[PDB]
Amino acid sequence: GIVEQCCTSICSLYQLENYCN
Amino acid sequence: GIVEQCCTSICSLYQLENYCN
Amino acid sequence: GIVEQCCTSICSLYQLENYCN
Amino acid sequence: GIVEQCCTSICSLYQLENYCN
Amino acid sequence: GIVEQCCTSICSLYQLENYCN
Amino acid sequence: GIVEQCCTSICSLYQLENYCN
Amino acid sequence: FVNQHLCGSHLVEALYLVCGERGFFYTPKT
Amino acid sequence: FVNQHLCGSHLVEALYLVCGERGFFYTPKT
Amino acid sequence: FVNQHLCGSHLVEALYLVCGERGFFYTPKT
Amino acid sequence: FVNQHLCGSHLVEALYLVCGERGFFYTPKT
Amino acid sequence: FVNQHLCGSHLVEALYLVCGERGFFYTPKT
Amino acid sequence: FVNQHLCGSHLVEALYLVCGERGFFYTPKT
Ligand SMILES: [Cl-]
Ligand SMILES: [Cl-]
Ligand SMILES: [Zn+2]
Ligand SMILES: [Zn+2]
Repeated sequence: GIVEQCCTSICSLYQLENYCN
Repeated sequence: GIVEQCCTSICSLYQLENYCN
Repeated sequence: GIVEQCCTSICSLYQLENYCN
Repeated sequence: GIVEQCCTSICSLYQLENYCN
Repeated sequence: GIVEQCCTSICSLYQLENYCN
Repeated sequence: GIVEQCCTSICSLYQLENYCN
Repeated sequence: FVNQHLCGSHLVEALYLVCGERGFFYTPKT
Repeated sequence: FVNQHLCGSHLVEALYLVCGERGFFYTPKT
Repeated sequence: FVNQHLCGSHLVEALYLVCGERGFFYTPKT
Repeated sequence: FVNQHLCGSHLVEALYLVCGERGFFYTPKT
Repeated sequence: FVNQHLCGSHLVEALYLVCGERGFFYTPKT
Repeated sequence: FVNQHLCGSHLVEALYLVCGERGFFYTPKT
């Protein structure tokens, strides 16, 4: 999920938008 | 400038990106 | 809502806890 | 002290109140 | 006090240093 | 540079002023 | 605990501390 | 933009930046 | 609520949240 | 992405997220 | 160093940076 | 004052504190 994608691995600002409502 | 604009009005991430090295 | 309440007035940690998953 | 309890180990919000005045 | 001064007017890092242990 | 001086190693507030404009 | 006055990102910081591993939803008005 | 490690409160600060008024969910259990 | 690791500036942000107007002390040497 | 209302240190946080390893310059008016 | 305008949690962040391992006390008025 | 490890967003928050109106540059590539 988000922790794996963005903390453990590395993510872009675009990928962060995946978790917007 | 950008510092004042973001605070007194609004600004976008795209405008912010102009200040990257 | 909670976002507006905490900013325009005040809110408690107990009210915040309602927004946990 | 607080660093051992809350950083090195893990503490609750209730335990944090131990360091309020 | 310092908390109110830094917020309603301005304060220096040197004034802040007085609150260190 | 700054990351080496202040993150990897350890720096003072005075050394941080090295990166002011 | 004390009552809170929280705007902007500070609300999100509080939710983070309150909810921990449970996570949370941030849902502002329009 | 860039790709970096974003964890904990820094991750939710980034969600707040990116999502803002849309709102977001932070669900670390997944 | 929950239990998490709180360190450095994150620890003092949490003290501020929890204590607020009461005030607090942060004394890492102990 | 959404438009931003950013004052003080919050602008610097946004620049940090936006620029990543590129770094950035913070240049307020007078 | 420059003069500071610091409210809320931002004061606590500044105290944290200024005092380091010495720690500090946060004591707002009533 | 003191000497501590300052990294990432914490480093730029410290630059903002120390430099303020002067402005600053954060150039991690060097
Ligand atoms: Cl961290
Ligand atoms: Cl603020
Ligand atoms: Zn703030
Ligand atoms: Zn951090």
